[PDB]
Amino acid sequence: SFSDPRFDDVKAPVDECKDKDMTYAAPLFVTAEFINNNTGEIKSQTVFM
Amino acid sequence: VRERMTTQDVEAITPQTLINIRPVVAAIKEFFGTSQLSQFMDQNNPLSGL
Amino acid sequence: IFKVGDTVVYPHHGAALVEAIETRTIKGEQKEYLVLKVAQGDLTVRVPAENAEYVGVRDVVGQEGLDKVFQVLRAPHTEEPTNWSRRYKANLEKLASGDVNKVAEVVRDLWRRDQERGLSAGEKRMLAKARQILVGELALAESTDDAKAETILDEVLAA
Repeated sequence: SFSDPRFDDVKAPVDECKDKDMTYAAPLFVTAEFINNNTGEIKSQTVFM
Repeated sequence: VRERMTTQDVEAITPQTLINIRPVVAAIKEFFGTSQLSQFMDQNNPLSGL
Repeated sequence: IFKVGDTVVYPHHGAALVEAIETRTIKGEQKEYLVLKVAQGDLTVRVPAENAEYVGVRDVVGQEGLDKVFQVLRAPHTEEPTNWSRRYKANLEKLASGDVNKVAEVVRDLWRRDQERGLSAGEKRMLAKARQILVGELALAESTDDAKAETILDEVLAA
């Protein structure tokens, strides 16, 4: 089960991206949690979406 | 995920293991490039942009 | 037996630092979870202390396990099934068992084989993961100096 999207800063400013032909991006981060039903655990990570 | 979660072994997987983000990033890129709605932004005055 | 500030080995993710004993009760039962994090994938795992040993949490081993896996690491006449896929499935199950002596057997077998031949990318990644978690346990057991544990590991591998 996922949770809580999050944004970092942009990887590059606007004019730099417009020069170097990079797309104006920003990284997602989703706090993904896995549960096991039979034994019972949580697996809280930070998946780069 | 559900193709992967059933197949791989239990108490070895992790959310980094189960998640392939490649369809998500490929889906957003194939929307932004190459869709009939994400248009090449027409500007030859400020008004046409607006 | 688990307390805050302990160092414990969780399979198959190597070393694990406990953080606290989570008192999250659920289904009307005081499920004494314990937040327990690793350093590899930065994942925090909460297992209840009742079935902690049932999932197979395991304390670190001292000098007896140290020279025990040194002896098993030094142990000659390493044999294998001739089919490489049978070999890979065998050491895969041995690595998934999480037993430290099985881990030592796997890394000494794969190091003895690629040290003789130079094996594979799949066997290479196998050796990398197994060596990583064994180095993590040996840095816990010698209580410090993961790089020094790596160097003394490569020392005892040549014997």
